[PDB]
Amino acid sequence: AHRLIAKMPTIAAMVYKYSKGEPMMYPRNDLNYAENFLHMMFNTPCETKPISP
Amino acid sequence: DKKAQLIIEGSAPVELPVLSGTMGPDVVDVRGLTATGHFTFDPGFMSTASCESKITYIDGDKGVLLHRGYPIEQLAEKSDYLETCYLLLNGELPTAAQKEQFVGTIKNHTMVHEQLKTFFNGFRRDAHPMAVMCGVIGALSAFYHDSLDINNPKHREVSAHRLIAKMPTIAAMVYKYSKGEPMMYPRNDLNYAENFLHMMFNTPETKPISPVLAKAMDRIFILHADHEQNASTSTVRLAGSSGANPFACIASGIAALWGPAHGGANEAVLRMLDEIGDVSNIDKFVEKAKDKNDPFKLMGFGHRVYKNFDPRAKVMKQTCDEVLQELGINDPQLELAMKLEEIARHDPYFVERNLYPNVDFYSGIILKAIGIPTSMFTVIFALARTVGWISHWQEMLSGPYKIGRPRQLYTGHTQRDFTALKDR
Amino acid sequence: DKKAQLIIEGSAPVELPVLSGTMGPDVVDVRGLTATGHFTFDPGFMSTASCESKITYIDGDKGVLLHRGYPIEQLAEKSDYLETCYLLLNGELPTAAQKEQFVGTIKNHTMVHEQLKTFFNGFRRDAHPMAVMCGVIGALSAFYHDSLDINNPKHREVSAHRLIAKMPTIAAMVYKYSKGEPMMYPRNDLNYAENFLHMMFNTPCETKPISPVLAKAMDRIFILHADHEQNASTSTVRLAGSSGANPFACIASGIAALWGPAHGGANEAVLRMLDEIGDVSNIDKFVEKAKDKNDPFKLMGFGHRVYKNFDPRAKVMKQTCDEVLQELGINDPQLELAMKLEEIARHDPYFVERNLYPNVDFYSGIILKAIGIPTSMFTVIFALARTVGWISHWQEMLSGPYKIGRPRQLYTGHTQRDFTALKDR
Repeated sequence: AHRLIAKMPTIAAMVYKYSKGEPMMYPRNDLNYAENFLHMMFNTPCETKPISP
Repeated sequence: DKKAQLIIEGSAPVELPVLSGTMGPDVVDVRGLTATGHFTFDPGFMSTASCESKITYIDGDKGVLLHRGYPIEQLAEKSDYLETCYLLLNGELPTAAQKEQFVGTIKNHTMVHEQLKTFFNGFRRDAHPMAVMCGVIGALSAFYHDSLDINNPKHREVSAHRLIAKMPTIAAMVYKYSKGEPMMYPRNDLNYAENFLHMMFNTPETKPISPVLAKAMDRIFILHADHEQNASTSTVRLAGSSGANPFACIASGIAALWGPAHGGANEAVLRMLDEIGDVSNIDKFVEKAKDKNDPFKLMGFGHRVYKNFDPRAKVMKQTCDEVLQELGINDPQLELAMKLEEIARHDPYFVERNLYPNVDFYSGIILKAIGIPTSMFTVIFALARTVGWISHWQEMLSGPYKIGRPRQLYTGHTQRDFTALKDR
Repeated sequence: DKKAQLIIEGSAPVELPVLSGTMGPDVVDVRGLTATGHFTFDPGFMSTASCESKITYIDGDKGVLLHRGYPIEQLAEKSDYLETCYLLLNGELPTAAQKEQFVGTIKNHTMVHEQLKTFFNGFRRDAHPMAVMCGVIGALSAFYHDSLDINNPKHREVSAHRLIAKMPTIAAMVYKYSKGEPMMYPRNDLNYAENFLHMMFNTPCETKPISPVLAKAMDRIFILHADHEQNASTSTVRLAGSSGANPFACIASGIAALWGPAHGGANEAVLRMLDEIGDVSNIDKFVEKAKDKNDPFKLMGFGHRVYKNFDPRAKVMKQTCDEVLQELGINDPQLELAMKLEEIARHDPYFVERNLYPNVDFYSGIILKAIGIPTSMFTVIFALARTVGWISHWQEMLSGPYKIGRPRQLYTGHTQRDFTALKDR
């Protein structure tokens, strides 16, 4: 259950980043669940800017 | 207004309309010739005007090169590469608003589609950078083609932006690949030149870029932005006239530029310095050059167009001296080069022959000094010229063009029947 | 022998040497113009002769197209593609010995370097075949460059062979890739055309034999597209090559140019016409729709801008089409439609009098479709055939004394003006 709840966001992000043809992003332990998701979704290794609360 | 009578001696006289321009020479309209049953003969098109243009004007005798009316030396001294890009594309210099928006868009398109990474894996790491470029950006066609309406100016505009933005990223990938180092991504907090140098030399330690080197690079880009009609530029136009995809046309341009005759001066001047080897035997090779009988001649001295002086030369000298001020001329080949320069400038033979150290000599030295290998020199050229090519393509298409079928002079055999295997 | 006086009105008269050729019109040497401070003006170079050539001669008015003196119809009727390749490259037809050796070499170079397979994986499978070709053979440069001495005729020769041999294999790989099928290798026991069709349609699942009718039809299609004098693509190859550029790169430039709808999209156009018709039932509808001057609809693949009266290739192409459809048996309603449209066009007074005859492009489009090639590939087949022409024209100019082409322009832009700084705008 933990594995699923934890990985699903990372995978969902990978799908989006893949469709776009952008490089896939890794998670960050210093961001909460929602923040992390949005980071993995829209941020890049180009510029890692902070997420709107 | 004016007319020109052509009397062929065999045929009757024909009226050819002579057209003038904003500046430069007048031109004689020869489109009527095929009607009278003749062609003009022009190996290399050296006396034939392909088109109307209002992008870049050149007058070698006077030492004049100007983009949209602005002299190259002024742009190089004052503006930056992206401002010059805007000028070449849009026809006037930008406002702060126009500039902001343009730079923004260019920064938006800088990242390259991850699929392309696997493309490079189809090359040998020792493969020629220009071959890699020719292939890679030739393949970009496949990625930006389905939407692309060649006749829609919005599509032309976005295609130009895409090219200007991606070319540095790709050029960097070529270098990083040849080295066997991991390929670097762009950074929105760095300017064009800075970004290029970052992608080139930094790794996943990310140390800051020298403003001196960055500025020098930017100037090099400005000074190679466009150079009127030439092998590559005209190849882009000729290919493009069929209604061909822009990226493909640029790939044609790179193929043409790769040719040693078109873009290998930077390499040539370095091979000269290799041939010299040591400072100790500079005089030896100076006399060897001066010897009419000896195939040796100095490279990067004088110019076939800008006979008296190249307006870019001064600015390039400044930049070279400024770069070597920071780096220190550690290399003995660089030391050799600056001595050769000293000699050439303060020597009566070279002075009287108008054999001044040119843009290619200085730029070769700079690029080498700041760490670019000779193999890449032509890729840096291509990088800078891209904006010129696409600007000329944009102009051609924005006007009312025509496919473009060059004629020939037939000197082969007369019509003959098929000689059976027995006769041969 | 002859001279031509050019009077500019603004300037004093100038003497231009008028040069003649083995056949065709005379030419007026304008290289002296830049000395007098003028240029010629020629959008599209339609009245400007780029060079001397002895490869292909054309006279549209007379319906004449001949390679090395040999008419296209004779070559198409008698010789094969590789014999025609030898002709275009070497200047005369081969002996049995010369032929044997040439075919042998071509068969030696047919296999492609395994590294290139991974190149295709950098494309989308739905990507345009011509884009893929432009990229792939553009990358070949990297593989055959280090040895390659552009000035050495042996290197030129082997480069030409490599190209003529590999292009089919590559073209096949493009198709097999788009489909998502496994890419096929060549076979030394099959002739050029046979081999191509094998690589195209056969699988490692079942390697069944190739129709001699289809193979022969394909071969003739190749012959009839081998070279066509100076044109967008051919001249692009020459212009690029003039800088001393790698041959493979120059061919890549040619493919880029040919891709242009204007240069090489007639085969596609004629098919789009048949799509627009749709059914046989409404042929008459679209016939009148075409005849309507006011209506943007016009028939595609009928008549020709050069070969106004007749195309010498048309007859042989008709023969080939009828022969192919004899074997396959017009299963497709679009093919049925096409042959009816042909019947009409030929036996109709309007089209007869307008010289709107079914042309090489119409017939070849139908054939290629009938034998299974998708419309996307049509231009790749063109490129395949033309490769030999391009490299022959490249070989010719390089073998001659050449000067880096640097055309001129007519400046109609701003006049010298100072740089206004960013804060003054």
